[PDB]
Amino acid sequence: MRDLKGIFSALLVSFNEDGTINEKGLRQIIRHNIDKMKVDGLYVGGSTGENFMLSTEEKKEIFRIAKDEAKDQIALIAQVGSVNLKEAVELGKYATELGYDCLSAVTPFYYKFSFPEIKHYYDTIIAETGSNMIVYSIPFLTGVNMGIEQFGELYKNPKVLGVKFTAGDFYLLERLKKAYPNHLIWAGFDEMMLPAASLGVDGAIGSTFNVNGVRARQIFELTKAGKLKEALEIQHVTNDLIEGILANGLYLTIKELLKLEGVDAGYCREPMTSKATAEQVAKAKDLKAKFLS
Amino acid sequence: MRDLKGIFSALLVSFNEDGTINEKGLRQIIRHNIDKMKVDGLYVGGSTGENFMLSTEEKKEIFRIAKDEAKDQIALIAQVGSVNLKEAVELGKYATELGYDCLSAVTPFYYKFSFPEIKHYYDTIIAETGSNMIVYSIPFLTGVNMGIEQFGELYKNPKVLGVKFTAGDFYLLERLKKAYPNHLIWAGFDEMMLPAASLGVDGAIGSTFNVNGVRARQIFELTKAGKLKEALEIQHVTNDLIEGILANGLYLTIKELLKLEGVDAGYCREPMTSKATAEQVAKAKDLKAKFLS
Amino acid sequence: MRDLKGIFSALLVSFNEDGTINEKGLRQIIRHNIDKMKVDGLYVGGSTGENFMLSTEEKKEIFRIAKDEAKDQIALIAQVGSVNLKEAVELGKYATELGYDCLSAVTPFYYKFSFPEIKHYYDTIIAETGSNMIVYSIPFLTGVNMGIEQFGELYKNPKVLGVKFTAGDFYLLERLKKAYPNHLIWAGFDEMMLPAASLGVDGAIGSTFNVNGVRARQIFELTKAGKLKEALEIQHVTNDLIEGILANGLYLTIKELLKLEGVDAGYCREPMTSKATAEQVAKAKDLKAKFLS
Amino acid sequence: MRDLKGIFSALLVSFNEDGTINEKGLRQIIRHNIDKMKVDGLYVGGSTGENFMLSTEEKKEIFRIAKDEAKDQIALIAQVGSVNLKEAVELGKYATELGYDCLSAVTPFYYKFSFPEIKHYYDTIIAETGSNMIVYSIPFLTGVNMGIEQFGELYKNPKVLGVKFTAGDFYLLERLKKAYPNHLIWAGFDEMMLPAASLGVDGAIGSTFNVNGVRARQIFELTKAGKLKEALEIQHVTNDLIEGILANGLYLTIKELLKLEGVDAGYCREPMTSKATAEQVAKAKDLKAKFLS
Repeated sequence: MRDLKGIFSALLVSFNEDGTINEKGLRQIIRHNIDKMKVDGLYVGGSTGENFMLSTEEKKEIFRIAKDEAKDQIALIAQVGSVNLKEAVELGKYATELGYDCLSAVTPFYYKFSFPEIKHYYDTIIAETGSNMIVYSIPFLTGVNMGIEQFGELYKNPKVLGVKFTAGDFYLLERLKKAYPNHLIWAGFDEMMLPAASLGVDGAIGSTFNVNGVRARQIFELTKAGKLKEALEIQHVTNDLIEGILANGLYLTIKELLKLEGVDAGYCREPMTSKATAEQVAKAKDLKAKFLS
Repeated sequence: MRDLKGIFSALLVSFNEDGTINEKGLRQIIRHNIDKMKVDGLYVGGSTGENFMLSTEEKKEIFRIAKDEAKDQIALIAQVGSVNLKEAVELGKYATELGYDCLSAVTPFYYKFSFPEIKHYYDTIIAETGSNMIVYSIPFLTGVNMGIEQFGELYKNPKVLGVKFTAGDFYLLERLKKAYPNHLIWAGFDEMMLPAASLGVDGAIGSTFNVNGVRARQIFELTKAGKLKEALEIQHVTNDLIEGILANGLYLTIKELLKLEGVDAGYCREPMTSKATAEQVAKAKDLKAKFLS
Repeated sequence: MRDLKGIFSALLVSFNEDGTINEKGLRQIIRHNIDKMKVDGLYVGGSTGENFMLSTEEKKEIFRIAKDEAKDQIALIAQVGSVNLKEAVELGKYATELGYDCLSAVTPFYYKFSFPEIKHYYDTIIAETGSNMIVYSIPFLTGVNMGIEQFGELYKNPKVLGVKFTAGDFYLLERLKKAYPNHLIWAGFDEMMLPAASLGVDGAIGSTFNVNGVRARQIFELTKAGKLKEALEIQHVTNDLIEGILANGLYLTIKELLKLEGVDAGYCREPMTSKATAEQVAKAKDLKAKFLS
Repeated sequence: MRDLKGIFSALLVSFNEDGTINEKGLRQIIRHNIDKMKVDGLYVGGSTGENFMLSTEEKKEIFRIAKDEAKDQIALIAQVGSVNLKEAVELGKYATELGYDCLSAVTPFYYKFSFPEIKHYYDTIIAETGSNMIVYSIPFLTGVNMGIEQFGELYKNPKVLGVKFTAGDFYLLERLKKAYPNHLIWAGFDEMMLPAASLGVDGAIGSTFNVNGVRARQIFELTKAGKLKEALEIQHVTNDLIEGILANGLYLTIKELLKLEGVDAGYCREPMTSKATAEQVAKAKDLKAKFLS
């Protein structure tokens, strides 16, 4: 089976000014991740891809383009979670039919679902698609917080391979590895890669890897090698780029940085501000010149 | 044009065991609201409706069935908000074409949208539909808390009539009324109806009105006439049933209570637990005898 | 036991520039509350008195001075709560010896105490002093939320008379009046008096009553009589005043307003900013011109 | 001026049944830390010492006792923070008069103090004593969170040496080390020692070091040498011990663990539960058997 460890970019999507997918531009983002960032894989349809603002047909279109463009050069994970469990099932089947290596699904949100509800939801996607699953935690956006016992119950399904941990609880992180050493863990906070890698994470799924893949791989590998002083430096420079990107607007700044690489990363999708201001464009141009040139 | 003040039930939906809509059962729920609960109107497609777990096609069907069953008997408000602004526009246009009296929209959620992205979302839905808009505030599910200055900005659009205040900040409630005396406020917490009415709210949109509609109108109408003592006792009795409903599980219990009336309110839609256990059914029946017989 | 229902000012204390107690100014604040604000009682040693920034001796001094000036002209409640239980027993005993009518105590804070620890704390102050107790709930400062079952445990001690409800949950508020109809509730949020009174609170303990006691009384009295329109208008003006007080600096503005009545309300105690800026003093004078002249 | 890097046990205090200090047992906790735990220092008067439950004189006695027992064998840091700045200055001078190597002070709590108020409070303690200061950050108890720009203001006083980072934000800890590379950082969460040491903290101040000081030093030193796999193994076993401790009652379990080494660690001080139950006593025994034998 395909190896899911390593560096995964959470794929960003190029949109036209009217909010439609810019396929050509999406293809240039995938090619940049594979050829330049040298990621081990892509995590498609996640929050970074502006996924929760799209229709079911557009999600399928994004899955088709990413698999068509990446082919078998890298690993591919498909994020198909939704508040609509039938939608999640139908997406999961589609990505399974396309050949994605594994599914992933955000905790169902909005409503306050009980834990048994959350487990039934994972079990149903798995059962209905026949594919392996990566639980996707992102407490800051869903408000859902899972504890060690709850990961154990999800892990009773043997097709659940592990978790995309976009959480800053390093105590929980450590406990997960202690209690389920065979389950994988992908760090989801790019600004906390080093500390996460010192606790044995198996890889990382990140939005800033779209532009900072080289450094990200460097932190990861240097940490895994015990080369902590060197890793910290690169995390320091990374975190200065990250800090500028968060202050200037995450999605637009990563898109403007890609444009400066000649990738037609296009606009954001509304209700997110679709166009950068002059100030955002000048600031990206300064981030490029300081950290990515 | 039609008056939107008064008592609106937040319409629950009947589902079949496989998740599909039970059109006959749904029709019965509407008929129960109109004929026995004597609501002034229905609020269709809100959270109570299990709306964010469905496809756009299923939300359109629910809107077609309510309009066709209720006719012009009562006021109809169509909640069409979503993380997908294109979907909000499409639903918005469909509800406007169906003849609903007004639209409503939840603040866009999941992503941390800025205020102006939120305002631009409301202005876009109005601009594509030409209908009046009710801002739907539900901080406990969204994580979005707007303040007086933000409500004023939203209220620059004249199509914005007011807000479904599903919040318990009674200082803010008072300030909205003092600041925008001509804008409407619907109370959203059924168990807090009297305190909200004492500050001048113009009506209430609630899920417990599907079964406790006679009592809700009395708290409201007695509070408005200053008969606070009588009002409080009815709110006392009402809160006993609400505490019962909440402890037994809100969606299923209101549906089971609907069944006890002769209404095929059905199952809940998955990822919510679709079937009531035997304990849940028994408790529904005790709530029936005690409070609604 | 003297009647404790009605309007109570949470007493502010006057401090000299060096942080010591200005006895003379303290007497003038007390005289202003009894004579001009026409309060039913004083709640001495609370949050508003700047109590938690003071030594055990200074707390005793304030209880001496308040009892000497008020004598038996009004009811006196003594807030003796602390993270230190020996200190709360010591203060409770001194205030009981001076003749305070009732004791009050904030839930022990800082550390996360269990509910049995909180209950043992109240029972210990009561058993050591022999006085009646008002449970002082203030979630915004303490982080402690208690429910109906816990209040019932607290109410197994018959010397606990009820709760200073400084919290915004109007559902919990209703439930408490319903479950424990003979226990008293004093509202703690001045800007939500009206809705609290509609739920049958028995009185109110508030910091703004040191300057706005005339209106405070009217809202409570008009609300309990069913004269809601009059009440609501007086709540609307009170809330304009309170919004300006809150925006200008709660503690300093009230003392600045007191000084415009000829009361030497003095400075705030450090770590709190001790002197009003020229802008704060100017805003106080505007508030006084518009709402208190 | 003496070196403050390294492993610091947040000293636990031995109380008698009646809550008074048991000086003999306090001396044995000190000799165990210095002689068997091999710490570099003690952090006296922190939360772990049950400090905010005591009187000023009792705070002074513990300062007197620990200095007198430790002498100049190890570094000593005196936590003197309080909501009473006057007390904080008085304890600060006393600790300075006894020869403590540095002071430390929790951000004033309970009231919602402003940043400039927080800064003025540390600058006053520094000015009145002439001692250096370690800013004590514990957001989960105080609710005070401070950012990069706030540390920068605090760091404008040269006598501020750094921070007792009792927080889980690893992005903020990376940014702190990047922005103020010469200011010290001590990790406050024992169970997150390793990831904290991977980001370059200069030492750790911890309550579990009273009994697990040998492993705590190994994790630190191993991580600083980039021996991540051994570090992790030892963090894992440490975290099973801490998990059991947290689950049984942190305060009573460390004392019971102490008593199983023949240290008379005594009772907790009330309002905390003073006596361990038979179940808490049997589980400490199991914890000693599995991890400290």
